[PDB]
Amino acid sequence: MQLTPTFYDNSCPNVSNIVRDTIVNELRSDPRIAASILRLHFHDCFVNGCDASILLDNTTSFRTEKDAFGNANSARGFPVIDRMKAAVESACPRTVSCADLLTIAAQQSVTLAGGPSWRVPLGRRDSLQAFLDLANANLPGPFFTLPQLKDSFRNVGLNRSSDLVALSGGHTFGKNQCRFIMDRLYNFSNTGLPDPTLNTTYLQTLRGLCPLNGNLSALVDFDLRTPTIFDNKYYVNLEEQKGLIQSDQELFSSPNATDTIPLVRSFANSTQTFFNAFVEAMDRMGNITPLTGTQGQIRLNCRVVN
Ligand code: HEM
Ligand SMILES: [Ca+2]
Ligand SMILES: [Ca+2]
Ligand code: NA
Repeated sequence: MQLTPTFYDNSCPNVSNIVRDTIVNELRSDPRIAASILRLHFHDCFVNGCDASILLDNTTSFRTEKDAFGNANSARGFPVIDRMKAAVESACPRTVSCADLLTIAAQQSVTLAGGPSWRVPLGRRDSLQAFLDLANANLPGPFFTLPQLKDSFRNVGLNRSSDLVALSGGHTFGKNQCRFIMDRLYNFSNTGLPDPTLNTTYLQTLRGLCPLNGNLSALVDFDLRTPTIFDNKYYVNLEEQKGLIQSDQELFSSPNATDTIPLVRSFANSTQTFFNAFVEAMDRMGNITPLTGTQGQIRLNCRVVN
């Protein structure tokens, strides 16, 4: 069954409004939540598709994806998704899947942070199991080279360099732990030197935030220009060698970036160009192997199978 933006227009017409209200409320006390929620949807979609598999907690028969290398001590916002799910369940019982709830939450998060506004396709259903090993295999790492990032996106069904460059724009907001940039700052690829693709002035700033032998869990902003605003500044940073993690800077600096460089420039040059590409890529990501029709179920509690 094809996903459609009007899937809940009769069964739960105010689902998007309930989701939005939940996020607006949470943002007051946790300014990072819109970033966190967008990342949860990306981590959902990259592992068996956008089927809310990531929201499932551990069971004696399958491990939770929350213990994946890319999720443990990193992924967050789970209780906020529970809160919006409970509110939607109250408004429209057994109607909205957690997979769709999370997709709407990610879009509303992006809009609330100043990004584009659009209606996501809906009709996804919820998985009957979680996929820890697949999450370890499929979530890309910040130390990935550009060919590895491309392989990771293609592996899940996003073949286009625009998919990779536009979705990496999620790093226009949110936080990253020092842990993931220590090599870049002090010993990159066993070279014993910082990553030469990191702007030297920014290198100093980052070394001050993440000293050697310092708190690896300290958080740094992905976007030094507008840390919490969803905008195209992320690409302007890359052009100046100011991408935070290796995978960010690789889009502009890798020897394999002949195809991504023009996209980075185009998105730095025009907010509209970036926003259009982001919506298009988000919807392609949101279309990865959904369960639809009668497949899977509308989960009542996102943490457990019905
Ligand atoms: C291209 C490959 C990508 C890699 C290697 C990557 C890597 C990471 C890493 C290392 C973190 C920091 C985790 C932490 O410190 O706990 C992070 C955070 C984040 N990622 Fe990415 N990411 C990628 C793609 C994406 C995509 C496709 C999106 C969404 C469209 C996304 C959205 C975010 C956001 C918004 C955050 C901040 C989350 C928060 O502050 O809670 N990332 N990512
Ligand atoms: Ca999933
Ligand atoms: Ca920004
Ligand atoms: Na597709």
